[PDB]
Amino acid sequence: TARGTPSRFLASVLHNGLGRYVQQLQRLSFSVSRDGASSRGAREFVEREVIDFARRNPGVVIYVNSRPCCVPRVVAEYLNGAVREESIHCKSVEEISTLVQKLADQSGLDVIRIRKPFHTDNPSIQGQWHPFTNKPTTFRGLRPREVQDP
Amino acid sequence: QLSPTELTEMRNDLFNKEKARQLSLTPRTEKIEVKHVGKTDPGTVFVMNKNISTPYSCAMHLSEWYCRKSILALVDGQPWDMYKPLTKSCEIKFLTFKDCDPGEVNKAYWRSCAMMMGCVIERAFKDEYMVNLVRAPEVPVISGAFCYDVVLDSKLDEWMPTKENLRSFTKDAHALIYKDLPFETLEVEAKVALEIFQHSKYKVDFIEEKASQNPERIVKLHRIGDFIDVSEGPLIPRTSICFQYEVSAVHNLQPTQPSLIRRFQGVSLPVHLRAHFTIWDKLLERSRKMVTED
Amino acid sequence: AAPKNRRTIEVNRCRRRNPQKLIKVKNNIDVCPECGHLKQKHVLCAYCYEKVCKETAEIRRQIGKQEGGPFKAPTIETVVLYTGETPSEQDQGKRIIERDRKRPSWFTQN
Amino acid sequence: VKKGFRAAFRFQKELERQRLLRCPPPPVRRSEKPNWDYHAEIQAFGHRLQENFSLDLLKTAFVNSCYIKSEEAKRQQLGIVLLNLKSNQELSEQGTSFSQTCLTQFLEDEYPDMPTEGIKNLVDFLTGEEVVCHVARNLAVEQLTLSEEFPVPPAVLQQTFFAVIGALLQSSGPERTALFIRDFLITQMTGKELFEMWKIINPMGLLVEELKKRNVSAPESRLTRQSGGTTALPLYFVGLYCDKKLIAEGPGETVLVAEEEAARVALRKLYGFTENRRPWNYSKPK
Amino acid sequence: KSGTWWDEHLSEENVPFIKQLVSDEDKAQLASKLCPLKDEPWPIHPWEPGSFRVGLIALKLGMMPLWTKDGQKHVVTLLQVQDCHVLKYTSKENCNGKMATLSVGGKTVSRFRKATSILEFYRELGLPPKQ
Amino acid sequence: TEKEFMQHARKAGLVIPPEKSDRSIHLACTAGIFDAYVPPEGDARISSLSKEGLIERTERMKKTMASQVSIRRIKDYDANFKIKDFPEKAKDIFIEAHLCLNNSDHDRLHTLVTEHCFPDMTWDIKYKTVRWSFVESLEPSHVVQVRCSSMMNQGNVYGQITVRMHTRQTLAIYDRFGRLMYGQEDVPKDVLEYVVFEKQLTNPYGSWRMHTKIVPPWAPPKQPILKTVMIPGPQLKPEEEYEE
Amino acid sequence: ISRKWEKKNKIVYPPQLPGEPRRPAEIYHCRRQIKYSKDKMWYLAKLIRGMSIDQALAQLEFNDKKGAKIIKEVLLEAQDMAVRDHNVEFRSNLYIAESTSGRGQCLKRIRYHGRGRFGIMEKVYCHYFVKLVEGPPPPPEPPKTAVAHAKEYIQQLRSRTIVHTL
Amino acid sequence: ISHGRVFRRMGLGPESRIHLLRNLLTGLVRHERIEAPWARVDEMRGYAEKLIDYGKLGDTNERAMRMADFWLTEKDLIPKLFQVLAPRYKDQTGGYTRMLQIPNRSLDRAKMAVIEYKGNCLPPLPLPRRDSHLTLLNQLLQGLRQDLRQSQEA
Ligand SMILES: [Mg+2]
Ligand SMILES: [Mg+2]
Ligand SMILES: [Zn+2]
Repeated sequence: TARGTPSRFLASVLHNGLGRYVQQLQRLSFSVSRDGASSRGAREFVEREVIDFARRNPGVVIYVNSRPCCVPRVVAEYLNGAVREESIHCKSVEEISTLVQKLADQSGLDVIRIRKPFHTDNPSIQGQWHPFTNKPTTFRGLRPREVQDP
Repeated sequence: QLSPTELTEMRNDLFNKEKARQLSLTPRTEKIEVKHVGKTDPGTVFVMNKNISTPYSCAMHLSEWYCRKSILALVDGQPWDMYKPLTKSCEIKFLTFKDCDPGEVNKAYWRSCAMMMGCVIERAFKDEYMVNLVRAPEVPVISGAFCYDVVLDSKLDEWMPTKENLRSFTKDAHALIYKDLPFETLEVEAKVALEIFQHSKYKVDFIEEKASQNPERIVKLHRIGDFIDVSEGPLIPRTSICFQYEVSAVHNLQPTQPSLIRRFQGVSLPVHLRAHFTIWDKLLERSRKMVTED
Repeated sequence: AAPKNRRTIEVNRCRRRNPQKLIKVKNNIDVCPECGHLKQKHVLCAYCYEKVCKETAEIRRQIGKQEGGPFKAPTIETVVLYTGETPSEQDQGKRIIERDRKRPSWFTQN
Repeated sequence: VKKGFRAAFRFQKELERQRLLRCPPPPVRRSEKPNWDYHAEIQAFGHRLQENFSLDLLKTAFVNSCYIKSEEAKRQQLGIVLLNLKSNQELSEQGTSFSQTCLTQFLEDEYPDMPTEGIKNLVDFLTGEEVVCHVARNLAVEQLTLSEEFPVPPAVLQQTFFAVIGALLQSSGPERTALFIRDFLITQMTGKELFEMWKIINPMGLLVEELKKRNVSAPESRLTRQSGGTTALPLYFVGLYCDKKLIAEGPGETVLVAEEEAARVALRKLYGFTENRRPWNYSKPK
Repeated sequence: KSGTWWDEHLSEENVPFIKQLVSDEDKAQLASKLCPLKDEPWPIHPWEPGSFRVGLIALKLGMMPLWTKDGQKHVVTLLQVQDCHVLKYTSKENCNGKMATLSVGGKTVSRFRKATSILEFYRELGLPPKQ
Repeated sequence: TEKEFMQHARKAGLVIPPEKSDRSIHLACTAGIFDAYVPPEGDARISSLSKEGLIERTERMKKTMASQVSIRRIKDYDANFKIKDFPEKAKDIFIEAHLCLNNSDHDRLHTLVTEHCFPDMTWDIKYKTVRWSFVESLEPSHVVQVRCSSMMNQGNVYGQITVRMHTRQTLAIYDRFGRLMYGQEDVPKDVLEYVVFEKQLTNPYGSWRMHTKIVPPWAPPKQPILKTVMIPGPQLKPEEEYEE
Repeated sequence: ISRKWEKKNKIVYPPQLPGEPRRPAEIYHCRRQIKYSKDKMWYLAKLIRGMSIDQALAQLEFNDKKGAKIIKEVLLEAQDMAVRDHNVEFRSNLYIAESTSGRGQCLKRIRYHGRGRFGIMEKVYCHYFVKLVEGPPPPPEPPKTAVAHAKEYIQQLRSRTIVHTL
Repeated sequence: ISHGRVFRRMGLGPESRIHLLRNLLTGLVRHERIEAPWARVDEMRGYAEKLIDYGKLGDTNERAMRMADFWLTEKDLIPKLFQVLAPRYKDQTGGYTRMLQIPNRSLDRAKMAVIEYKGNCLPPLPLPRRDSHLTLLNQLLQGLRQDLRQSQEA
């Protein structure tokens, strides 16, 4: 580490879920290879899985660039502007289906230490405690051993 | 009638207006060969710009020591403000406080310190009183003090300053020294100068006297920031030059019945000629005594 | 006695960069009114002192050409004359040292 | 020299990253970067927000006059068919007006005790250049914006976010469009105080005018609590008493700051914009 | 930003004048305190048991022998009092102590080698500085 | 502990390469002009008197046998060459050679100018930004003088064609830091400079390239610079004294 | 070896616009392989760091260390280099922006000790780097005053939250 | 502890110290001006002052001739002391020499000084001069003086 890394407070993007839920995943860019054993699991994901995944997520634009490459990667871009790059090198179809779905569920905020597991903009409803909260008032607001009308 | 706080607003506009007119009169770029004639660096030549370059700029070419210690410039045997643009090619020399015969420098410093006192006199008294500056008597330096005649409202006909009031004048003078303001010199035609001081009666009379002396009939104008005044002869470049400054006393000139003229006296010493506490107290006593020009 | 441990650069910077170790600015510097060069208030000008030694050496070389050997000092006074000068009224019966050069302006005839 | 290729290739990649950090490149538009299809990115924009936009209208909501004028300059240099593209000016005027009249209605019915000057300053904050541009840079409105300069200026981006509302207004109507303003613009004042959006001066002189409208005697200021008066860290609680009835009480370091905060506390109670106020109802209208 | 001393900028003619000027002032200042009982002195109380009076500040001259009437020899030290004056007085309350303090100085020194805060203290006292 | 620095450098001359070498340095351009040209005083006045200039330019070439016989030589090595096209062709070279200074296109500048001229233009502006343009042309150019070299001086022959130009130009020179150094980019000014060209006739791949600029003693002073200058005096020694 | 300091005077900035402010001139200069210690030279480069060109030359002219005469020679030739090549109008309008020392290529000789023992001594060398900037020396930072201390302390008392809660 | 010690410890001992001071004094009488370390000159300056006192006693006084014979290694300088130097300072009773500090020498950065006999035939040294009487500060004091003198006469 916490001391060797940064941190953030729990938050959301544009108060998401308050009025309506908006999927933050905005774009998916796959880079598979026509030939290459590293991309075998990525090719089978493009034949049967990616098409059904786009039907469920119409707000996500998916790009499949088939080109020569030794390490296939999927790049996820989010509304807030964050970009997360991941490798699907030598991964089965089931492993790539749970990864892509994880990307769709995330918000884009940095995956770092979160200080508190809760966040509220209105923590108090009866008044935040202060020293005089549970103290009684005295007649004429006098202080300890204060001579009045001297 | 114009208010005191808005009377200086126009005097600057008229001053700046004429300060920008002369600059436009000069061609885009014209060169002048300024030759240095002194014991140090003999033969050096400065290829400067006309109506823009100053003696101070010529010293910046040489060294920082010339700049700090060059109080006044001697151009063709005539003293020249260090921030005054050079109009034609000519021999140049630099003057310092520590010279064999620094008579011209002493006069300039003595005149500048008087002008500084005039500025603090126009701000100390309330806005209800009419403070009208008269002139700066050209008293010698051996007299022991510099003076600046002033007139006050009829209400303050018998009011005499106290020790605490004289101290406040000094705190206003040192506050002007801390701003490090440069004396800006402007040579204008007498007719133009009358317009700026058309509101003050005493200044108009002084300007007319200067016009008669010179066939060209040009009057030198000096201003410290916003404050503007008419003075005779060159002045020092900056206010920071004066280290010790104090107004000693105020004397009422006679005859008082026709008009009341108060004489604010003072004494000062620059950083280059700093004095000792014990010696500085001796100079103040002499300054408190009234001085009369020859 | 040998060091028990190695001293770190943090400890060593604090010893080396202590104000006592640092060089102190000098405020006694000023300009020579004659040549315009720098000098200290209590020390002679190196430039003006150098031109006095060049001329003094030339005069001492002429003195040797007159004595023409060791243990030959005179029992009278000595005077230095330049091109365009003759023995003065008080410079009578002295050892005149002729110098083939114009008299320096700073060198005032007494 | 050691034989191998994997470590050298891997070391070149770290050098590139190091070089980019030392000399980061200038930002560019997302359209210029690879993997971009404008027609596919604009359809997802609507589906993402669950709205039945009209493509013909939505494409003109991102076209700006500055981009049209520059697009012509490029053709003139090359001598190159006329363009029938329309700007978003008309669409922006419709959305900006509808938004100002819909936000007002929402606020005028939620806080009926707030004056018009306060409701106007709130609408000028929710439709402000700072708030509208934050919502636009998180809804993919700056990526589709067809501007002449990048990054898109705030004013140009503000004019493009209201044109999208004008396109939605024509397509889905006011009822469906008012929910878009409640879910994206009304949610920008949740954890914010009244006088943090509506900045005022001399709140005590404003409270005396609201108490005259209600025929209430002028308030009296008094000290309820005090601590560390002589110290550099004091605490005062000033209470406003109308007819010997406490209406507000505020803290402060000085007696003047506390007297000003108390008046601010009373104004929040008068207008009903307290912290204790019940949250805005986002539930689907019945 | 360079320091200065009292005779750094003075000429050959003013150095003797300044020296004699400040020298004559010290004489007049010291010859103006020889009548303390006429210059509005403070009350003179008598001696009571348990009273503590002021002391002096002298200058050690040297040593000299001294014989008594019994024949025994004693060596003594010569302490000369020169320019000793009372500078100020602090009451018991302001003293923060059981007693009350009286300040005394000795051996007049030059005014050109003292601090401004010290010079002004003597200026209002009408005395030259003390070592 | 016996290792030292490998410092054995010695200073030699570059004037000539190793002697007794069959290979020799091949030079494409001459160093200087074969016959100095002095434009007659008052030619600047004749700029306004365009008709007199036309008369004089035609007369001078016809009257100067030496100048009229040099053209015969330039046509012995190049048949398809006219004199009523070079002055129109020189404008393209001149203009195109001063546009290579703005973009620092030295690869093409060698084709336009000679090796003797290239240093003069580029050396001073190596770390400076130049913005030169050609606004308009006032008077047509004229081939004032043509003169060829002595036959087979080194086995090669060069021909020089002096051309007079009178046109407006715009020049703004910026220093290393982008600060204005000389000239004004807004206002053009009249220029009257005689440009000289050269071509190695013997070389089959030769061409006409700028050689130098004739500077007449009666030319007006150039534009003044923006900044100020200090020209120090003698830095005398302690012993030596200053003299008027 | 690295010689990047000499390549910094070759960067050419684009012409400035009419509204942009005057850009100060920067002049880089150095001297390589000085027979002197970088630790001893560091005390001289630290002295003039931030000074004016004319004030630095005065302090090095009356210093007894050998490095003083070497730095002063580097400053004089950087001063002329500025006005002659880098378009600096006034030679006194310069101040020392950067001044430090570096280690140079050093040699190794043998120092003989008693009892047939020996040490390895190194003939030390150093570099000196200086950067001149057109303009007056930046004013020194005034010492922190009591008002700033109190203003900072109260700001820390106002930034403290309730920790480990909602 | 060195309280009261007026003489320095130079050379290789008391005798070597006198021999060092003797070689500097002998060279000062031959040339009338020399440059040497500041401490060694300040220590010899006293002997150069008292040597003239023996030259004023005359060459007929045996005691005075025994001092010069010892303190002047070159014997051609002994007549110069009694016949040239002493007559020169006949009117003066003291201050025969002037000592001035000069820039430290380059080899060892030692504190240096130049010493000479007043009245020599050598180019004048650049002596330090006090500020002119016509300066601002000195004119303010000259005016103060006049008044104090004028009031006293009254
Ligand atoms: Mg052995
Ligand atoms: Mg020893
Ligand atoms: Zn000198």
